[PDB]
Amino acid sequence: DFEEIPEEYLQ
Amino acid sequence: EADCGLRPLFEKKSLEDKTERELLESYI
Amino acid sequence: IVEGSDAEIGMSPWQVMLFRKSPQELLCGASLISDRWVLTAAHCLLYPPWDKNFTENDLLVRIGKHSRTRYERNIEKISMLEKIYIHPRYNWRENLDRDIALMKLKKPVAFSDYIHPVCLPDRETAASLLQAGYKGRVTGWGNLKETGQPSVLQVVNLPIVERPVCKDSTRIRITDNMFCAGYKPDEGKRGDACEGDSGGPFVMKSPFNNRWYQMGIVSWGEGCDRDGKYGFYTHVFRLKKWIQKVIDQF
Ligand SMILES: N[C@H](CC1CCCCC1)C(=O)N1CCC[C@H]1C(=O)NCc1cc(Cl)ccc1CO
Ligand SMILES: *[C@@H]1O[C@H](CO)[C@@H](O)[C@H](O)[C@H]1NC(C)=O
Ligand code: NA
Ligand code: NA
Repeated sequence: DFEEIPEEYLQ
Repeated sequence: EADCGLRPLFEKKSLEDKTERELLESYI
Repeated sequence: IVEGSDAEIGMSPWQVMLFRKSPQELLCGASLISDRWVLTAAHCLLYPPWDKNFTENDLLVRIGKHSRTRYERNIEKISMLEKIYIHPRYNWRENLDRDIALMKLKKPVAFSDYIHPVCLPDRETAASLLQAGYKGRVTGWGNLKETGQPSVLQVVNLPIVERPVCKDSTRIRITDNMFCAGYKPDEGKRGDACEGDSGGPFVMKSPFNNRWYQMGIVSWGEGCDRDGKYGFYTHVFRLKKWIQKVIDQF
């Protein structure tokens, strides 16, 4: 599905 | 913004996109 | 978007993708109206019939995108939400009346070739351009048909429809806060928004000043691209006093 986004945006 | 609605890759370069003329032709 | 085409690069630089943090998935479209403010449909954030009631920390916005699923490194920008504002008279119970919401970003987004705000209409631009037969443009990453998903942003140009025809196409109660758009069965041409396009913009290019204005927000339809049906859009100008009140206050 969707490519993982950078973890910084999920913190 | 004072610059709103003017696209960098189109209006700001005086380039038209492939279908915007269809919109203009409908404004009768 | 049904029966549209792939967008050109930079064709809709105000396009915004509303993105769920966990699980990571597209939620809706949206539009950039300044470096800190994003406009969307209220039902993208609050729809109790579907158990939908998002908070700020549930969500991200992705700006500058073209590909639906790729992380577009060095192009797209991802922003966290400071606050959601839903119209206080948004009617999720009956007919999606006043289907409008604003999202304030935690930090301003930098404009680029791919990221740039759309204008909101004044009374005169709305009066001039919101006429039956005049065409606007709808963009989104939603489904390609009712019953599937695009690689890149899709675009379709659609004519505004006479209000009696909109009313006669549906049993839903239509209000002055909505307009409808799409081709009639006899017109030959096709196209519609669909699921996943919710909250994205219906834009028109003013022939007076050559700027793009957001006249509508993708709101609702019965099916997608059905003959005799039309897509319904939140009437942005009619709700602009609320937009301005929110932005001025917050
Ligand atoms: N089907 C219902 C009718 C409403 C009609 C009003 C009362 C609730 C029930 C629909 O459209 N819905 C349900 C909530 C989200 C919205 C939606 O899905 N929009 C996307 C869209 C927007 C447009 Cl413009 C066109 C099609 C679609 C996809 O249906
Ligand atoms: C939506 O959720 C909030 C909690 O963040 C709650 O206060 C509000 O009443 C909810 N709205 C509806 C219509 O359920
Ligand atoms: Na009716
Ligand atoms: Na139709």
